[PDB]
Amino acid sequence: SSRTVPFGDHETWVQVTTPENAQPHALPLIVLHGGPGMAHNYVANIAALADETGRTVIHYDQVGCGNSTHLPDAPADFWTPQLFVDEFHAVCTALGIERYHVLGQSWGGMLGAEIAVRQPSGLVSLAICNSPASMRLWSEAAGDLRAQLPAETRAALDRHEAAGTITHPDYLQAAAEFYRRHVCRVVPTPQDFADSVAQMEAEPTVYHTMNGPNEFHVVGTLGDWSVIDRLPDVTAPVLVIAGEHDEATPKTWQPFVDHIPDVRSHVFPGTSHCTHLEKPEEFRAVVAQFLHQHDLAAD
Ligand SMILES: [Mg+2]
Repeated sequence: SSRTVPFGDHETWVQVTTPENAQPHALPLIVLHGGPGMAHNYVANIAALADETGRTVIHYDQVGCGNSTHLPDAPADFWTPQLFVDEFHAVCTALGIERYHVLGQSWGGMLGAEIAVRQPSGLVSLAICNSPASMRLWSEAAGDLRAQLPAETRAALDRHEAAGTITHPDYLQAAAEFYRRHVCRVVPTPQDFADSVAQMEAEPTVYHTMNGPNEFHVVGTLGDWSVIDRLPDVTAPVLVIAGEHDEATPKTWQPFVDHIPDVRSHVFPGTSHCTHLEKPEEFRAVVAQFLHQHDLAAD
């Protein structure tokens, strides 16, 4: 079931998946999508956790994308981590959720960290899935992964970027290969992922503004982003998930494991950025162990 909830003057669309056999003290899980502006669709399958673990799972579309209010006329400086933090708490309040687990994927994990560093009273645990701790590290990682590509594929990327011919078929092929190795290794791209991308391309305000149109580097308003100096303030337990071949390489998420006081990590072999799509059952099994551990602690 689904509805909109108020966030200021806007409407945030939420979806609630209830478990078939609700377990005692299994606290609700709020799933944060990435992009930004990608909508919930690509992380829809994480709702399987409701039946698998006996808890309620909540998805929503962050304001400005998907099924929520579109604001193409907002000034560019409207779109900030603080806005989405405020929205998050507005969703929890309207649904009457006091104590909760958060799982965020890509930008969703960045947003998860922004939520956590602020020490909200209701946060029981956070799962950061496939996320960098700074854009600086994210960019360094892109260069490292390009250095690891076959020489032919790297040459096409380097050569066409240098010339500006970034719609040449060689570049398009080489960029798609990078995507298939490091973003989503399932071919064809899962329809849930395609659906996120389609809605974003139809109305790309949030994604274009915050991430930007550049294939490999963030040139949008997130270009300078970092949460590293606030990570010592996280009081919630944190699980850091990444893929073996993730564009979120180990150096990108190292600050989370180095600076968050209560933290552990899990790296999935044979997966990349969209682990939840590439090995859905394995991904959810690891998440389920973490959620359960902290259900018990909260109780
Ligand atoms: Mg404008």
